[PDB]
Amino acid sequence: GAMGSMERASLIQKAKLAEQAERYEDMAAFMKGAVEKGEELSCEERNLLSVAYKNVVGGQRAAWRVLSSIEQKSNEEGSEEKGPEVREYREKVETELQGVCDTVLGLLDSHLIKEAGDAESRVFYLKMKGDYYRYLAEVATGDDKKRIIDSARSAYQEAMDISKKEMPPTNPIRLGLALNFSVFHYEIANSPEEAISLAKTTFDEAMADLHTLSEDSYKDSTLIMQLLRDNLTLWT
Amino acid sequence: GAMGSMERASLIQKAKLAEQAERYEDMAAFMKGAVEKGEELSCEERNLLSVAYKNVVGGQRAAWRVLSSIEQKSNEEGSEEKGPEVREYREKVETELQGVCDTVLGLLDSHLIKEAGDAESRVFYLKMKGDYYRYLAEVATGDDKKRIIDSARSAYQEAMDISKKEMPPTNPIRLGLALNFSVFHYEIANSPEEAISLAKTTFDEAMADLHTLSEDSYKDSTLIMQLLRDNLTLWT
Ligand SMILES: O=C(COc1ccccc1P(=O)(O)O)NCc1ccccc1
Ligand SMILES: O=C(COc1ccccc1P(=O)(O)O)NCc1ccccc1
Ligand SMILES: [Mg+2]
Ligand SMILES: [Mg+2]
Ligand SMILES: [Mg+2]
Ligand SMILES: [Mg+2]
Ligand SMILES: [Mg+2]
Ligand SMILES: [Mg+2]
Repeated sequence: GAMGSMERASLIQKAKLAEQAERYEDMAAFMKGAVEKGEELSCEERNLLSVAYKNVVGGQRAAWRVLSSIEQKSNEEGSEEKGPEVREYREKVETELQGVCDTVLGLLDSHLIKEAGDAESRVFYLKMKGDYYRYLAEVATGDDKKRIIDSARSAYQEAMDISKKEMPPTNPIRLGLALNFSVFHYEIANSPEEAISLAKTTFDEAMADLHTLSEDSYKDSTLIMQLLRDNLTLWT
Repeated sequence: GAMGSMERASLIQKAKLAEQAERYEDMAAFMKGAVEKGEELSCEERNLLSVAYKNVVGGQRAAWRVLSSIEQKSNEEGSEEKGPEVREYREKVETELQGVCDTVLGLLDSHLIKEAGDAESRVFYLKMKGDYYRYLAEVATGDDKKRIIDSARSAYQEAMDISKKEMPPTNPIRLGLALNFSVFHYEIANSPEEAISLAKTTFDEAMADLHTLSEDSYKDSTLIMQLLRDNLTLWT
């Protein structure tokens, strides 16, 4: 552990500085170090962890998509062969992406999830587990892919079950979970009808609970409701 | 050398793929490997080297500026102390930036510059040498800073002398060199009058040579002339 000699609070402070500097690889390493101190994470600290790795893996996913599309064009009728380079480099990026996902999943399994007893922390971590298996699924091929997809589905489902019992329908954690599980259904599981039904039921049940919220909470919830509606517009 | 086992042509191909994927750290490592094969670089290959390291160091400069400004606020009248973290992290980024600059300068010195006999390659490499000493100067403090500034000035000046003898006034390499040397004068050397005079003389002498150019070359030259005029507007 390269961050083993740095104070937990210093790691959190530096993660925040790295976010400001848009240094997301540094931010992720600092938050990994904070997690490995072994104490539970606060709401703010959980969000820092999520922001850091979402940005890192997002860059890798974008690059992998560019490279995979070049690779697929290179393996089409009428292409003159270029040799192994495109495949090799896509494999390099893919391997780096898988390693980031494995790192996050390792943090959740050792030992964030098992110590998370409150609904807000447990749903948050289980949503993350679903997300990073979903990113693994995006680059997986074969039976391989089926066990990874089922791991994503299981994590999302446990998170959904808890959120429906323990959180109101406008809770932003609950809404963001349903948003991402709906994307899983549409993009990974080949279940567009399940995706649309989940996004619609989630939107409608939040709409009916908005009257209970303050102005600030209303803004938080309607923001994510708009993302659900954007997807339904794209999907229907 | 981690790229010692990869073919030169494969390194160039992968640099181009990395550019497409906006993976500039990879692009720079691939081009470093290509340079270390020991053969001279073509015009296209020189541009790939420059693009890669400009993007890498640009990210570091942007982050260093964010962190240094936070550090300066933290050391002002009325700030409550936060401890060593801001300084430590700015120093980390600074050290990483200096290492990238040192790497580029090492490639130029071993042995790109000494083998560059044509005006287009020699001016290109000497401009690069001025640029990466200028980036070192931006974070340097003290006497330290004076020797680094003089190294930047010397490189830019040798490049200017060659470009004035060997290239027409609209040559994009010559124009980009004059642009960057003018920025050196304004931002590093505390010589705004020298900056303005150089940018104005460079613009006016290119304007008078535009009639000699094709439509495509006219577009290339006027693009950089606009950058010179943008700076003069900012500076006067
Ligand atoms: O189509 C997508 C999906 O985005 C969404 C949308 C809604 C919820 C979650 C995600 P997700 O957790 O990010 O998938 N693209 C995102 C992307 C892809 C490549 C690089 C960077 C970002
Ligand atoms: O003020 C500048 C100077 O830009 C110019 C302008 C004209 C010529 C060269 C440069 P330069 O070789 O890039 O300095 N900002 C650039 C920057 C700073 C931080 C991060 C990324 C980019
Ligand atoms: Mg301690
Ligand atoms: Mg693979
Ligand atoms: Mg249902
Ligand atoms: Mg060979
Ligand atoms: Mg220093
Ligand atoms: Mg003069």
